[PDB]
Amino acid sequence: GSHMCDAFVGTWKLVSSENFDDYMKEVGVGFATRKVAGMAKPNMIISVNGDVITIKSESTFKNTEISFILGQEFDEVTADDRKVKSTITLDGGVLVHVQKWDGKSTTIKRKREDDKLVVECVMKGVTSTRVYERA
Ligand SMILES: O=C(Nc1ccc(Cl)cc1C(F)(F)F)NC1(C(=O)O)CCCC1
Repeated sequence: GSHMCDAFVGTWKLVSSENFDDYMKEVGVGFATRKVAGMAKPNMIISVNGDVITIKSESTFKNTEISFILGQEFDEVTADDRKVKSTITLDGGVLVHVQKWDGKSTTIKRKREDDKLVVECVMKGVTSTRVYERA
């Protein structure tokens, strides 16, 4: 029957972005990569098979895919090519994704808010909000 992650499953398209350039700066992304990545209107496809959650992010810039089990650390290569150690957990009904590399850490939270899937990206002082709607 039902599971807490059911509300995230689906195909989602980016419909707004706030402070993403400043967040990518903080994470270490170069000028050319930020300008190009900033144009992207990614889709995000979330699916579940048993305990394995798969998230694809796809755009003209790059396609990425992660598959994971809640709470189990995994190796991820991000869109900007950081090789990170990632752990995704559910905090109530919020998917909390922590990426660690070179002694730095960034937290990405995915939540449902009305008909949207809201993505909050935090690195040190720096917060970006990316809003997706069903495709
Ligand atoms: O890969 C993503 N973003 C991104 C894009 C391009 C570059 Cl160069 C760097 C990144 C980041 F820094 F997030 F890895 N995914 C998100 C998005 O909304 O677009 C942001 C976090 C989870 C969804």
